[PDB]
Amino acid sequence: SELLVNTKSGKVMGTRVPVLSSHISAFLGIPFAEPPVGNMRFRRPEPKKPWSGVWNASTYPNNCQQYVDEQFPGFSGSEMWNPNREMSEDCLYLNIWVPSPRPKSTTVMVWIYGGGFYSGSSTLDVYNGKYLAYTEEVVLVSLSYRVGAFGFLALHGSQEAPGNVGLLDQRMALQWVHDNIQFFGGDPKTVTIFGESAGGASVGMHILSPGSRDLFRRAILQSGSPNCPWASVSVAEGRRRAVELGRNLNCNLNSDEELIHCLREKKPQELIDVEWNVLPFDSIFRFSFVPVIDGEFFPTSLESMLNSGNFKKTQILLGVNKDEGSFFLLYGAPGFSKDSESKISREDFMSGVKLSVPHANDLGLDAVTLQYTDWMDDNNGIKNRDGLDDIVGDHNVICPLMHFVNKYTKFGNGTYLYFFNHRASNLVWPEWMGVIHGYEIEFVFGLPLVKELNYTAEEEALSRRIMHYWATFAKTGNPNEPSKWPLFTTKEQKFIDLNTEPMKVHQRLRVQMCVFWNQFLPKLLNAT
Ligand SMILES: *[C@@H]1O[C@H](CO)[C@@H](O[C@@H]2O[C@H](CO)[C@@H](O)[C@H](O)[C@H]2NC(C)=O)[C@H](O)[C@H]1NC(C)=O
Ligand SMILES: *[C@@H]1O[C@H](CO)[C@@H](O)[C@H](O)[C@H]1NC(C)=O
Ligand SMILES: *[C@@H]1O[C@H](CO)[C@@H](O)[C@H](O)[C@H]1NC(C)=O
Repeated sequence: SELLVNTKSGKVMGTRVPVLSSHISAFLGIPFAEPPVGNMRFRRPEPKKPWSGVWNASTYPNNCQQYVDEQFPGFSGSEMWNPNREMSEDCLYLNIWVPSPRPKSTTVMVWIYGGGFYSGSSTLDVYNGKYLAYTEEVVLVSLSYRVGAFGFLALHGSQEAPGNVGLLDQRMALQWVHDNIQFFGGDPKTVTIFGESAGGASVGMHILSPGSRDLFRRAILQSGSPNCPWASVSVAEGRRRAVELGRNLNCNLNSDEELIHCLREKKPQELIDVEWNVLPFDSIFRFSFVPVIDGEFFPTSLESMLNSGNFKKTQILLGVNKDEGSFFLLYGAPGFSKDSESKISREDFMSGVKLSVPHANDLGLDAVTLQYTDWMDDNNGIKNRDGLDDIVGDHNVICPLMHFVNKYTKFGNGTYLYFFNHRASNLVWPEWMGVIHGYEIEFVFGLPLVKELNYTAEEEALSRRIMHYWATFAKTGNPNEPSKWPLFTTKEQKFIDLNTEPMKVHQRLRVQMCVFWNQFLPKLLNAT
C-alpha cells in the first residue's frame, strides 16, 4: 500500500488527503523522540523507543504547551496562530506530505515554525504542506519542538536543564528525517531546512552548530537570523531568568537541583502563567526563554563564529517583509491599536523607542531618535508611527539579517536575497500595519491557490512564483529555472522584491539604517 511505510522505528500508516481537486498522502503525528514528561522536563530529548504494530499517522499530533494569545478573542488574524489542538508536554511529533504516486528520490523540505521560541505549532492552517508538496512535487516535513521554559530554561552546568533542548528537539527530528525519509520517497541528501522568525533563527543556528551541520543540505531563512538580538542570551542571563522563574513560584532556590525539582512538580500552566515576569527590561520583541550561548551547541560567540567562517558552507536563500515591526508595537507600545490609524504623539514615540531598544542608555535613545525623526515635520503622527515601525523591524529583523548575510557570503557557496512587500488583499489586520511579520508564509505555503480563501488571481500567481523559487532552490541550490533572481555577492549586494508588480532587482538593502544598527550604535554603547 501507498499509505503503509516501513521505517527504522517501525511501520507507519497514513491517510489520503484531497488537494486542489487531486489527492496525496499524509503521515501525521509520527513520534521522533520519547515524550519529554515527568522527570524528563527540561531534559535533552531521547530517541523514541521503536514500537511494533502499525503507527496510526492519520491525524495531527498535540501542540507543545505554550502561552496562548488572547489579545483579540474571536479575531482570526491572531487566533489562527494559536494552538488548534490539545496542548501537552507529549508533543515531539513530525508530519510528512508525500506526492502520489510515491516518489523514489525527490527533494525534501523540512519546515521549522517560528513564534519567538515561546510559541508555535506544526499543525496550523497556514503550515499545511499539501499545497507545496503537490504543486512542486517535494516531500514536505514539518517538525515540532518544545517552546517557552519547557524548551529553553537554562541552568548552565546542570545536566538536568542545560538549555537549548528545544534546539535539540529540532535536531532529532532532523536525525530522523536523515535516517528514514528515504522510505517515503524523499532523498536524504537533498534536505532543505526552512523557517520563519524563530524558525528562521533556528535554521541559522543549525548552520552554525557543529552537531547539526551534517544533517541537511541547504537552508532558507524567512524574517529571522541566528544573531537576532531576541534570539539568544548569555548563560548568566539564562541562569538569572531561570532563578527568577523559580522565585515567581515560591521555589526553594538554594541549589540548581532544588530549583529544577520545584519546576518539575508544577503544572504546565503554572510556568506559563508567570513566564513573562522574568524579562529584565520593559521591552517589545523580547522573549523569556530562548537559546543560550553555552559553549556546546554554540562553541563560541555567534559573532566570532561568523567572522572566522566557523559554519556550514552551502547555499542559502533568505529575506524579510517590508514592515516587520508593526505586530510588536500593536501588542505593546502605547498609542497603537488594532482599530485606529494609530497616529503617534511625540511623547508616545519617545516611549516606543525606549521600549524597542531596551538595553540603550539615554545617549543611545537620542541617537536612535535622531536617526528616525524627520526634524522638518516632527509632529506628523503617520511619520512617528511609521518611523517607530521601521525602528522595530530594522533593529530586530532586517539589520541583523543583513549582518548575517554579509558575513555568510564571505565564505558560503551562494546567497539569494528577497524583500517581500505585497500586502494581501484579504488581510484582516489594519492598513497601518503594512506588509506584516508572518504574512509571507501563506504565499510560501500556497494558500492563495484555494479559491474559497479569496485571493486575487495576481496573488495566486505570486504564490506560484514563490513556491517554485523555494522548491527549485531546494532541489538545486539556485531558485532560477535554466527573468533572473541574481546571486547576492559581497561586491554588488543585489536582491529582488516579491510582489504582484513585475519583479525588479535592487541593491544594498537598507544600508543607511543597518550601518547605524550594526556598526555605529554598538560602538556608541561600548564606549558610554
Ligand atoms: C560553489 O562551489 C562550487 C563547487 O565547489 C564552485 O564551482 C567551482 O568553481 C571553481 C572556481 O571557479 C572552478 O575552478 C571549478 O571548476 C568549479 N568546481 C566545480 C565542481 O564546479 C562554485 O563556483 C561555487 N559557487 C559560488 C557562487 O560560490
Ligand atoms: C486512527 O486510524 C483509524 C483507522 O485506522 C481511524 O479511525 C482514525 O482516523 C484514527 N483515530 C482517531 C479517530 O483518532
Ligand atoms: C470569502 O468571502 C466571504 C463573503 O464575503 C467571507 O465571508 C468569507 O468568510 C471569505 N472566506 C473566508 C474564510 O474569509
